[PDB]
Amino acid sequence: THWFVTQRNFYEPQIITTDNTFVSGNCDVVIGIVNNTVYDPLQPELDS
Amino acid sequence: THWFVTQRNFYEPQIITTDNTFVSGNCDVVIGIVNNTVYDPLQPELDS
Ligand SMILES: *[C@@H]1O[C@H](CO)[C@@H](O[C@@H]2O[C@H](CO)[C@@H](O)[C@H](O)[C@H]2NC(C)=O)[C@H](O)[C@H]1NC(C)=O
Ligand SMILES: *[C@@H]1O[C@H](CO)[C@@H](O)[C@H](O)[C@H]1NC(C)=O
Repeated sequence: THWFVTQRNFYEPQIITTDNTFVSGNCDVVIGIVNNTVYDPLQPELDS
Repeated sequence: THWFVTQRNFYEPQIITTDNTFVSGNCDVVIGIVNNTVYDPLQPELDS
């Protein structure tokens, strides 16, 4: 029901964030890519 | 003409940032160092 990121060797999920991820290129390149709402921890801290 | 940071074993350049570089000391102690702009993502993000 919800996507997470975990270390490969012991199941301990976390929210998918721009601190837990990095970017290259665009979605039409990766074969088997998926849609997901990636948290940017700066946006609440700019708005509030 | 421009300076990039890239992974050692496959050329894939990135504009040099505070997310890709760490800091120590000052520019006098290093040998063969050069001047270039470091992109700080936070200045556009605060000013937006
Ligand atoms: C991820 O979401 C995007 C939209 O944000 C999907 O893009 C659609 O792709 C279909 C097939 O070509 C088009 O008919 C739609 O018009 C597109 N939507 C928009 C808003 O442009 C994309 O297909 C989704 N990918 C996955 C794997 O779910
Ligand atoms: C590299 O070697 C040249 C001599 O060929 C010297 O002039 C230059 O200052 C050296 N640069 C660094 C970073 O060591």
